Amino acid sequence: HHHHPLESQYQVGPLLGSGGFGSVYSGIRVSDNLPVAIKHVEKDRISDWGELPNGTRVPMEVVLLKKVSSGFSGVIRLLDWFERPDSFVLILERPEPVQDLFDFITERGALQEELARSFFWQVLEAVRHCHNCGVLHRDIKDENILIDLNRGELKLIDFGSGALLKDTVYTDFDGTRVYSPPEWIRYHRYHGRSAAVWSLGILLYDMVCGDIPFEHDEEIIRGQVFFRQRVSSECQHLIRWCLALRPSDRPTFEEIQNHPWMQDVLLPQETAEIHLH
Ligand SMILES: CC(=O)Nc1cccc(Oc2cc([C@@H]3CCCNC3)nc(-c3ccncc3)n2)c1
Repeated sequence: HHHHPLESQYQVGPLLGSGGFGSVYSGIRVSDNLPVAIKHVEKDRISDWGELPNGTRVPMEVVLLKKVSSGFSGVIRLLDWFERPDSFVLILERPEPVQDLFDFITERGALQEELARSFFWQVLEAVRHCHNCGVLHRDIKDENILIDLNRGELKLIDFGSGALLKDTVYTDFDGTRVYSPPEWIRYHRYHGRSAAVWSLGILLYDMVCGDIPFEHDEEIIRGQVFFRQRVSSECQHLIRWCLALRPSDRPTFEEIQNHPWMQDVLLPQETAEIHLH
């Protein structure tokens, strides 16, 4: 299982990590001690720009976060942003305590199906929210999911590879290759929802098997799934449906949520009491 006036209103804490997303720090909003994450993105590493209603030039990541950050959801909310000479600074919600799903799987190995069902359900609700707001994440994977360990609530992070949702073909991609569908590998072409569903099949396999099913382009294109762990027939059926080679053979979000494997989900709080506390 491998990886693939600002200084006034916030007290900066430790660096949490850095990589293609930039540098993320632990912070606290001085006005009310709200835990926050403070994300720095270098201007010359932004390939994707957009504009807000009022029409200032910002990272697409900021456009997409604002579109999804209205109301409650399983998406980490953008509280504020700042422009500096050579960077943007994003202020994000930070649950406490928290663990990314990749780290959680490193520690626990393959998840019990009840727990994978609860997590997968919450991810589907979060992704529906994004699509309903006109946003395609395009990098759904365990590294981009945070677990609120007290509340059993999952949160989607890192909209740095995302785009506005459209009904026409995408011919650009900068998300994670091993979660990218066969139509991307073979043709550099995909549609948003069906590519999202493929990534969800990779994620669900990852949860119940403790690693992703495919490492190489050849395995993605062949689309034969081998189960390395004991997984129920119903769970294998859903995974193999999400991982249909032809995009139009993949389930819709409604078909995933109506699948027999997805019935009788735990509530997040019961999830945390049984599995996390
Ligand atoms: C990219 C983005 O938007 N990040 C984000 C957004 C909001 C909150 C956030 O808070 C985090 C993130 C992580 C890492 C950060 C790097 C990616 N992987 C998860 N770890 C912990 C943590 C703190 C203290 N103890 C354990 C764990 N908190 C990170």
